[PDB]
Amino acid sequence: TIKEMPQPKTFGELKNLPLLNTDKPVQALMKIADELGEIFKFEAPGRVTRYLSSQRLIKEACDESRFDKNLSQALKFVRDFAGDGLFTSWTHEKNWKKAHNILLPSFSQQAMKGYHAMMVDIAVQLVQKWERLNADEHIEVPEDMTRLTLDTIGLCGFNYRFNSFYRDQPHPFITSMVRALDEAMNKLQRANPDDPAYDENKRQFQEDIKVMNDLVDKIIADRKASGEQSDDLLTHMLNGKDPETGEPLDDENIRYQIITFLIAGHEATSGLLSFALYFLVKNPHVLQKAAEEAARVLVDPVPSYKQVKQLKYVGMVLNEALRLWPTAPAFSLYAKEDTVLGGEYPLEKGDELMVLIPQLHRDKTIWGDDVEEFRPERFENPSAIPQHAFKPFGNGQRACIGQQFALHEATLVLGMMLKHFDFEDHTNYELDIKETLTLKPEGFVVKAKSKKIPL
Ligand code: HEM
Repeated sequence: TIKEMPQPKTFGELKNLPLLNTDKPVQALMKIADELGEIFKFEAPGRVTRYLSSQRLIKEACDESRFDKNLSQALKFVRDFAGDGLFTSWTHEKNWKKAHNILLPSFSQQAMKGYHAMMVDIAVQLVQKWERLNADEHIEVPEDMTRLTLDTIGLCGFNYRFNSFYRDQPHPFITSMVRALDEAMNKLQRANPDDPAYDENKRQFQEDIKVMNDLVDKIIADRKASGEQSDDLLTHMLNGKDPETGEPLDDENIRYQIITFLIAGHEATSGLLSFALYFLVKNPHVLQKAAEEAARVLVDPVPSYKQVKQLKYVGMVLNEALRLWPTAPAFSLYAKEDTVLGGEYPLEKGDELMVLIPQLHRDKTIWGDDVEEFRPERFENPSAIPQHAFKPFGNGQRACIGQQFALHEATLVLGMMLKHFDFEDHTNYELDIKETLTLKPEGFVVKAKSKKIPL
């Protein structure tokens, strides 16, 4: 029963483009998704995209023999500074498989034991910052969670300390980075390269890239000159060789990997932590369950790797937050060959499909009718969840390599926050989701009363 594909209103040669001409594109798309259903054709002047929203179709899109990772327009733009790092390479580019094969064992759950001490370091700095606040001062959740993630990836990545908790103005690198990312997203909604985009922006963009390249390159050069063997990712990349080709990574790719770990990892992981706290503070009974587990398990001044794995309920909290608002809301796919989706919608070779994750997670057919409710218990038995119903980390060989890293950190940090402080939503915050490459709660502020437990 092949059905015709819907489409929202168009604007001449500008097509549906104006439809997403807003500061909250993904959220608008979810709205359109509600109206048009599990699949719609979004057309732009010289680009076509089909957005999927149902587990029915998406489980078919996740068939790797039929569809493969497509570099969306945004990724192409991000490639200007992330080059051929894992995130912005095609599956068929030689450096994708090389870096993938080498980095894989370094991102396993087992490998987290080696990064744990470095994760604890930045975690304790966050707790102490909060411990030292004068009672009357509040906390800027997204802002602190961001400082937490940048520093953790910097330390675990290339053993470099950005020291974000010692300054107002971030390290110039981070500034150039957020700015480059910002610009990258701006080109996406550019009317044309001279509206607004002018030589001034392009100049700035090229300067930011220099700042990032200079720092990373130097660090890479120094490491191989000194010959230092730390437990960071840079060490693994300098001493690794692809089992297949027998080749090591080039210094430039290595640099791109490091930049990739930062741009791809920080915003999403900080967003995750913000939403989880948001939901916890809005659902007292859940917070009470989590705080008790945390106090019950984290019996030492500093969390051990083993202990973090015993925080079962906190894990459920993170997953449920990931269900409701996946911080990386979408990923693109293209058809390797002509085919039909759900035996209804015909697809041609190279057609792009954009998976709308937030909509996938709201599929009443899989999640029941209480999809908008925050209930961690629904992940009590993950094995009861259908395949391809929960995809916050992408699909297949192209899924987030930093998944275990993200979850281990988020679980460590949340556990420590719930153990040392009681949180107060003193302003009865109303959720405003800011969108960049990721999703994050804009302006979320809270107040934390310490339980005076030592670190
Ligand atoms: C909780 C936070 C995170 C979320 C929600 C998330 C989500 C995702 C998603 C959806 C993808 C696939 C994108 C696509 O198919 O186009 C992805 C890819 C990737 N992520 Fe994450 N991510 C998170 C944290 C991290 C962290 C901390 C790192 C860095 C260490 C990271 C590194 C990567 C890389 C390098 C890839 C590409 C892997 C490959 O294609 O070989 N992510 N992530």
